[PDB]
Amino acid sequence: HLLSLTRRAQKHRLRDLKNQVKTFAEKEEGGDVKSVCLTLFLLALRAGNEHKQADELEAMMQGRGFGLHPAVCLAIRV
DNA sequence: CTGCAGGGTTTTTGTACAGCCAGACAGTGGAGTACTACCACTGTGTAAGACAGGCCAGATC
Repeated sequence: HLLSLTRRAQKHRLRDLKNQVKTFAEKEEGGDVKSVCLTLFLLALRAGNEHKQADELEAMMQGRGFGLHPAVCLAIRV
């Protein structure tokens, strides 16, 4: 039941998946694992995501937050 | 049918080579950090009813 096992079982559960992903990256996008695996979530979730899919996906390195400028906080408070 | 027992199945759980990045450690000098205490003072308490005395007005002989 895929809830809490460690790395070295999912390893061979998805060896073929990651080999195919690397093959596709080498064929079409050069082989950048990060850019492929970050975008994999977009369409797989977006078939049926509520709205939080987009938030947690844009929660990437960009943005970012550290928090709002103190002026915006002051405006919220007053 | 039950019970246990060699081994199978596939799957885990971990140790194994071996190279290498990410963040903690020490420190510093002090800053600005961030979190606490101290200080007087607030709000929600919120209306009729019982009893004693004085007196007056209407009924009676």
